[PDB]
Amino acid sequence: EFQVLFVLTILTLISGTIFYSTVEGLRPIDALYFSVVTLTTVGDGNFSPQTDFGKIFTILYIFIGIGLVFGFIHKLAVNVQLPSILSNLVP
Amino acid sequence: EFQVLFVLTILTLISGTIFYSTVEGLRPIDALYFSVVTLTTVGDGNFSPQTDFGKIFTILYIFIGIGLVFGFIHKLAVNVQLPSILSNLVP
Amino acid sequence: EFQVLFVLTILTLISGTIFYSTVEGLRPIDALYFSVVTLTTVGDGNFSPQTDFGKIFTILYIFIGIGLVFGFIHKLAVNVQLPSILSNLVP
Amino acid sequence: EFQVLFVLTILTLISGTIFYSTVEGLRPIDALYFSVVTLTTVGDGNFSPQTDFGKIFTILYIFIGIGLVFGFIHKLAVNVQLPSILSNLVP
Ligand SMILES: [Cs+]
Ligand code: NA
Ligand code: NA
Repeated sequence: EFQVLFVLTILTLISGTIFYSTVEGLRPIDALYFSVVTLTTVGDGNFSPQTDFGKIFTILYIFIGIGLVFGFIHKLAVNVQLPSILSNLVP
Repeated sequence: EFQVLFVLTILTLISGTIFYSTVEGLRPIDALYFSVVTLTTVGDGNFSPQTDFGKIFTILYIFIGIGLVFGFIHKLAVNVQLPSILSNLVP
Repeated sequence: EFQVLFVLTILTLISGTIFYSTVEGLRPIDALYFSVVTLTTVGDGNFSPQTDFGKIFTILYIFIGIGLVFGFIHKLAVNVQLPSILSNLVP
Repeated sequence: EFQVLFVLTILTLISGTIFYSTVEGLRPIDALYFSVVTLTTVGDGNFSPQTDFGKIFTILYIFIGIGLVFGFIHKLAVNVQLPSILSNLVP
């Protein structure tokens, strides 16, 4: 479950990294950063796609990727960190 | 369900696209982009409504549209992509 | 329920409107706009508090107000718009 | 529960405050502010990490910290403010 969500999240971010570095001309690290803050809804106060292709892709990217990213964040906290933390709580 | 949420989401975005292009003078694609990043809470680091009418509308738009947009994103991931993905998981 | 959440949300936004217009010197409408986009997590790409008092207040404001605002948005969509929409669905 | 989530949230914010003030050179209050708006997804329309180290850390920080911060916000509203409010509702 967590493994699959992990892989799915990685593939989604790779796609965004490739798209923004190609179409919007961002350095790969910047394309990855933008992809991450966009899908987690944090957003960036500096960059917004400048091309119409970038704007359309971003719209579709958000709708398709938000659900996945938060499902992963969910399991990552309830199925990976909760126990690890809740474990020590045990005297 | 997904069909209705889809239509409802589309109508909400059309309303925002018309409003921002008219009152804030944005190009239609930019008005649609702003509407999408606003209702998904991603936000935009470049544009913020410049008119008081735009500010008031945006406030009301957020409160009324956020619930709908995320309900659609929810079903879109749990009722449309989960199975499609979870399907292959089956050897 | 919805009435109480409505009132509670209104009071929270009034407090933010008063604070930002006073300490950060924003026009009341701008203070209200900032309060709304902050608590809904949309954010603003133009304004960020400039004073340390404003930064500290915003931090506390977010933690205390986010829960309330989304609880209201929740009921507003499930207890006020869902039925109104789901009603017509009935032939 | 709320106590543990409180402590965990505090430690996470301390780590972000130390990181951004050191690597990105922000004043401690600004580093804390950025950490808070990033993990709550509000975001900042003015600052974005300028270093690659800052960008990578932020990506990891978001994925690991978002789950915790919202779990705390959740309990803080349902286990700390709901009753306090719901109490008076009682004639
Ligand atoms: Cs945001
Ligand atoms: Na958000
Ligand atoms: Na934002």
